[PDB]
Amino acid sequence: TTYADFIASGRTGRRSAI
Amino acid sequence: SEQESVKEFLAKAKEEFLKKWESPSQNTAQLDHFDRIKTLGTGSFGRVMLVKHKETGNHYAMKILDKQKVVKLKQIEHTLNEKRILQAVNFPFLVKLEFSFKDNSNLYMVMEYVPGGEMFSHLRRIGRFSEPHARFYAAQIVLTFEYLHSLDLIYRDLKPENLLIDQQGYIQVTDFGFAKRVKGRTWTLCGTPEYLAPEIILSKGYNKAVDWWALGVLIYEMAAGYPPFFADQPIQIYEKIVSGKVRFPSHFSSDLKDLLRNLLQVDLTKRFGNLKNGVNDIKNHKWFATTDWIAIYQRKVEAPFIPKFKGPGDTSNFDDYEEEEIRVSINEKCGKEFTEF
Repeated sequence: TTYADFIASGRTGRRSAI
Repeated sequence: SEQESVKEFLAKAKEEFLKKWESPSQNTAQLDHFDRIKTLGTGSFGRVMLVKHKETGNHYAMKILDKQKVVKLKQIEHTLNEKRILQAVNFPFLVKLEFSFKDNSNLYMVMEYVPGGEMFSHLRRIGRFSEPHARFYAAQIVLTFEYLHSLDLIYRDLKPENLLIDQQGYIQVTDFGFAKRVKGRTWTLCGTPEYLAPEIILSKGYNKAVDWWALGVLIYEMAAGYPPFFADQPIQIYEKIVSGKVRFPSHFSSDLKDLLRNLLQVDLTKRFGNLKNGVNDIKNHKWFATTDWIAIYQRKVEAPFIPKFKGPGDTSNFDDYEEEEIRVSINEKCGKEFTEF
């Protein structure tokens, strides 16, 4: 599922500005 | 008539803003007025600490920037923008700047403490928000961008990490590090990867339409539980953003999909918020038909939830962070660069 793929990704925590 | 009332609101709000924009406040407290308690959150350029004012006992959130690091990271003008804009604005959904000052080493912006935590934390924990709850939050951002854009301000860092939940369950936007007053177009590569509009990635000139694109990303993430363009590395995100393709969860309503495709238009000249009727194409969309805009502004709509509160100074709605000292040198650093702060 798309949800499962997001939750296993490296970008589920707080995101910083570039 | 209703439309004239809105025009009059915005005209008076611009008069009020311009007086403060042209004559900014400066040097309105000092460091030894406060006791420092703990770190509330971090960003690319510094940290925000819970502090307690010694005379009043009130708690505040103090953003601390190291002047030498700001210079090294080429953020001087952006930091001057942040403070000049924050001290001049006044809106229900913008955090209040209470004091600002500097010393030999650092710059300080003391805000009202918003105790309910980041929207981010609540969204990740619950998974996703229902459409009525996402709509409640979205309406506040629509009004906030109507206000900011009318003052020639672009915000440029919309994301759940910057949307704090207050004790009445409403939003306060924080972090104006990339906010800028501009008539016409600008070019800086800035923002957060998931939220960048195509025209930023493609190194085109751009305008306030980037904030309306970011609203589309925010509404999608609130209602889905994940962003519309995600990957493990930024470059793969950017490829998806520019492609013109977006897929929606099967549970999204017809009206939500229609609104989101209008906000997530890759051609800025076709994007909602940037057409002849401006913000009214959004406010009049079918997905917002049940929204009472004045009741939202006045904070009279029942909130989806009230954050838990265990007393003044409680930080339970925030993660814990490693603490670092605040050093102040005996010698002044970067005085000329930050004269106006």
